[PDB]
Amino acid sequence: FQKIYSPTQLANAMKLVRQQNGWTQSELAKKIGIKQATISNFENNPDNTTLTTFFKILQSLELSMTLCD
Amino acid sequence: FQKIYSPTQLANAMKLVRQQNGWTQSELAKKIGIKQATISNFENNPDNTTLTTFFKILQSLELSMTLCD
Amino acid sequence: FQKIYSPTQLANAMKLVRQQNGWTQSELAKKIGIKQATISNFENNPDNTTLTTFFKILQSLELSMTLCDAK
Amino acid sequence: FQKIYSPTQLANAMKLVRQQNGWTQSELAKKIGIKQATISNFENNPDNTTLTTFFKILQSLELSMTLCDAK
Amino acid sequence: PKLVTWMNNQRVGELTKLANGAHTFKYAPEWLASRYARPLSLSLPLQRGNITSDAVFNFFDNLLPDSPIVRDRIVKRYHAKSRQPFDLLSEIGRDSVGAVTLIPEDETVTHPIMAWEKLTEARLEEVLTAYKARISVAGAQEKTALLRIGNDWCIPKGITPTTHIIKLPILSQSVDNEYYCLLLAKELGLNVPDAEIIKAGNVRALAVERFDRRWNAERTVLLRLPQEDMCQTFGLPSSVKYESDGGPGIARIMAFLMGSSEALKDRYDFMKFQVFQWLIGATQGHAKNFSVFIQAGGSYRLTPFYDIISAFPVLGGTGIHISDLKLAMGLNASKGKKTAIDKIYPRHFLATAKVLRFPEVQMHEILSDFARMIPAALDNVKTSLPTDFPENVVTAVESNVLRLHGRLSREY
Amino acid sequence: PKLVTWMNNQRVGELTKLANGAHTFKYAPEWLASRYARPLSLSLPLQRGNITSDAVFNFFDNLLPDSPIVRDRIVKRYHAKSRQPFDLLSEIGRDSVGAVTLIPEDETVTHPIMAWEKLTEARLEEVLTAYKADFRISVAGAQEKTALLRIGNDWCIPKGITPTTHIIKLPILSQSVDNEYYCLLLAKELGLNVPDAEIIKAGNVRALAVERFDRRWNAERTVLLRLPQEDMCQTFGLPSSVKYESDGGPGIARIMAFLMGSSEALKDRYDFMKFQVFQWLIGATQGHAKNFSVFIQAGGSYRLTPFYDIISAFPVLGGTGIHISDLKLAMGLNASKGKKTAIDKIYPRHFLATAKVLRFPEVQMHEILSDFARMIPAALDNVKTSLPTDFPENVVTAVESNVLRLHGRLSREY
DNA sequence: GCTTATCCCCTTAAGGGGATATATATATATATATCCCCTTAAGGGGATAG
DNA sequence: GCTTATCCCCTTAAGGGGATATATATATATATATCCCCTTAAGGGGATAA
Repeated sequence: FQKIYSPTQLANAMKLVRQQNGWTQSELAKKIGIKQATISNFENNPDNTTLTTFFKILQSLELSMTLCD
Repeated sequence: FQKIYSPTQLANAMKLVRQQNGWTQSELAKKIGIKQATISNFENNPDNTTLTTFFKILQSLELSMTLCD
Repeated sequence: FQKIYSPTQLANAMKLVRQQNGWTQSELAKKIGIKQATISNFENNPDNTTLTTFFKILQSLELSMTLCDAK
Repeated sequence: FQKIYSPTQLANAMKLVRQQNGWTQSELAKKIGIKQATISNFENNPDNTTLTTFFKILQSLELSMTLCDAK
Repeated sequence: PKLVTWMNNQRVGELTKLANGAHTFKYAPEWLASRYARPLSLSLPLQRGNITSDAVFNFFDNLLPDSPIVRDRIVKRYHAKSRQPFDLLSEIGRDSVGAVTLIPEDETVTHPIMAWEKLTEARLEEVLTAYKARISVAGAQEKTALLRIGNDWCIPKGITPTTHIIKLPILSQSVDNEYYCLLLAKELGLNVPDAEIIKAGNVRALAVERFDRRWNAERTVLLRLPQEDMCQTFGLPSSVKYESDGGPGIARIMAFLMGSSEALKDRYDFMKFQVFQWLIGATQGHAKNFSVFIQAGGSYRLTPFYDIISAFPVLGGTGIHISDLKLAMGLNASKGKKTAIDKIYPRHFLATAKVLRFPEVQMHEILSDFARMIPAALDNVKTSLPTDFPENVVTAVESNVLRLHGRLSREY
Repeated sequence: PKLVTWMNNQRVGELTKLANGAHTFKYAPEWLASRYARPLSLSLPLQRGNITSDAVFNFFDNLLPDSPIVRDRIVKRYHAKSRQPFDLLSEIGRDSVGAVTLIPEDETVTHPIMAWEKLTEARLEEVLTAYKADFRISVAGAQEKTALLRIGNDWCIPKGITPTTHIIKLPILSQSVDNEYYCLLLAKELGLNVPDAEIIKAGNVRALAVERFDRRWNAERTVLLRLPQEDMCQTFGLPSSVKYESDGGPGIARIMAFLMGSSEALKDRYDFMKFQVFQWLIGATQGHAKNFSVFIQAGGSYRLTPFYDIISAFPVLGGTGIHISDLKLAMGLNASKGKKTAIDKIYPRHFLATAKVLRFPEVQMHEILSDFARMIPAALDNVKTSLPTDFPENVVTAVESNVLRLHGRLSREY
């Protein structure tokens, strides 16, 4: 949890968690109703994923964001 | 500041911000390097909006995002 | 009929209007609902008569007013 | 035309001499040295208006009035 | 799209319905253009283009029944969008009570301007046996409008006008009730509509004639006549008929009826009906049972009285003793404005008479007349009733009336 | 003219009406500048300038009871000025579903912040008769109803800018209160979130009562408080008109898709579906947009609040005109054939596709579907024996009898 | 006896002086919302490998 | 066996360009409703000089 700025920074950061939480991709996309690959690509190349997915993840992640000055 | 759990929320908010600062939906797209249309597409229906996009906007707003548990 | 240009004529007219029919100032204010001290006063000093008092004065005599191009 | 029956039935036709004749209260009274108030007031409350005044606004409108028959 | 508004084939001014609600009218230049131009409803006088008033809505709203239980079928039988004055006046927004028509800006249609369906008995009845379980009908409770054509009634057609109003059995039996109210009502000099009852098979109903619809000289055309109610006079919604809500009563009506064509005779017939109601026992005389005539240039005369029904037919013998009866509207008094049948004695009307400076003599006369003529009236109506009219309502109402009339001969 | 809306002693903003009768809006900076800020509905989120969209008008419309039945009664009983939304409110600005307070700019005064008057055991049967045929209350919905305060065993009345607590519905059909109670208790027996309802009696009126989750007594107990809430249709900003789907309102689809934004996304959905399967085995044909509300939290957050107005259409079954065959689910289903809604012929197979189309973990639906494959035979007697003797014993043999007919589709499987 | 003008007492206030809160109508600019085009690519099914 | 990265098949729309239509804002004449101050008095009761 710090001051973000890049797409890739959010990706690395999320896995940091999903994994360290024990959870994984295989199941992630199983619950929020998406595709495995999706989380997968998005994970490594999030520069082109969209925000509508950015959130579907935050759900199967018990996590979310907000803006900050 | 304010937790958020959805596409729209994002925008509804970044919108307020823009409005607070009193800038022009135009100088944004220019000051940074993208179209002025998106600037509008994003503030009305940012759903299938580009991820990197977001930052560009964010970055202009003399703002940053953060992950909240 | 004729053209009315002043507050004097305006009433000067209605006056002859109830005389030629045999009506008193105190007998018209009746069938309508105002006094004789008004109808009369009106007659000699119709300049400052409110329109109501105006039209009403009419009701009594069964009259009707309308404009006319001043050409 | 039409037969006038009340102070209001009249105040209605007077609002035609402006919107149709261009003139406005801002000037109708500028020619007869009277206050726009009476005008504005008159337009919505023609009861409190007195005849002498009614005529200043009547003539200043290139219009004259007269009597007819209430049949 | 905006809705238009003609006045029997004339362009008046289309209304500008808007999402937000800011309804804006206008004046079909060809209406203001005619010297005999007459506004829609006094409330909405005669002026230029846009009209920044609210009475606006109000007006277009009163185009529907005051009984709210009736405003909901148009979104059903014709599948409207809503029940607002905009969606509730699109499908059946053609024939409006009075003479004004409403239709969008995309349908300048002219179906058979005239056409009648010579209904049979089973048919006539049919249409009515369905009013329980492009015209407007509402004035008391539940009623429809037809087209009396000769000896047999017939379903209208296209933008064809209605000649009557068929009041369905609502007051365990209103039909024989209002019928009586009238024959006897007009019997005392009151200027009311000559209606006649309607029978078909096993069902019974009420049939009144119009008064804002008339056959020209030669019987070729039947023009609806310009009319309106005392509510759409100072821009009010149907919820204000009585006074417990804030409507025009026997005080305001009076100040206003003064600017009438028949300023004099009208004021009279008024007070008259007033005491009329009292005696006969009518108590449903709310602000909407009064109607003027939208005559050219903007003039107005009292139309023939309507929707009269006394509570006498039902009183005491159920659960509402006589004590329980208050005149539709309120009349001046000593302790505010009394509104009690048994409390409202002659002396009262007199006082309430001088309150407005209404010619006392005249009042005296009225009270007198009724008093005296009343006796005959009843009889003349009793000896002129159908061979089956329910003697109950007959004697019931009849008796009370006399008891009331008693508060006359003993004073005048 | 400028009805200023408030939210629990907080100057939210001003609701102005232009000459032509426009329904605009503008938020007070004071409310902006707070860390808390939240729009009345997501239909009209925060911003720095007069609003103009239709929602500005819609949201306010859902506020006041939908029934024109009542509307006319409004202007009528309260000297209104038009059947327009802004107007009915202009005067009855006191009580309003959701944290709404409408009072002009000529009453900043500290009106009665807390005051009421207990009802007698007779007036409890009188105030009703008064609704059916300062009483500053307004409840939006289906038939004749209003809200009231509750304190211990009393039944006071909200006076001043003071809210209420309970809901009080009336019989319509031959019965309504008897149907509303029956359906609600079984909700707490199937893991559904519903309010606490009872059947307070008052003379000869079997009335209904409900606990408004929008209303909650703070700890201190010294001040009762409302809660900004709205139903789906409102969220977006639509008029009552398009309530039902067949008429152009939001469906199971739009819904779910919007549940994803919930601050509690997966739950609201889970339950939502679960409820859709429930409204099937019972015959809740009334499931529309104005029954599924959402709370409103600072910053734009929201979740799926308890479901209300729930009710089944089984009373007029069997020996009546309308039969279960013609009954149709409020919300549309996805089948192989366009959409299917005919409750009677709706087998899980369909629900299965649905969950499949909205991409809701099939297993998650199963857990829900399977949950109702053995809890009924029991869950029933559990609430069947928790009802007094006075309650009509013909509302149980009708609903249940049929609820076990469609239940066969679940028993012959799991 | 009948018709008519003053006057007393009194409340409301039209109307002139002098002055201000709402109105159609309008032009530099500002401006958030749309269109045909065009295309690189994301989640969607379904699915195998370094 | 399992989590994770690719990969084809495949629909669509976001973003760029350029450009435009629909708002919306600080201006700016010109215009019906008002506001407090203050002076002759008109229309109601009631009455009577002429």
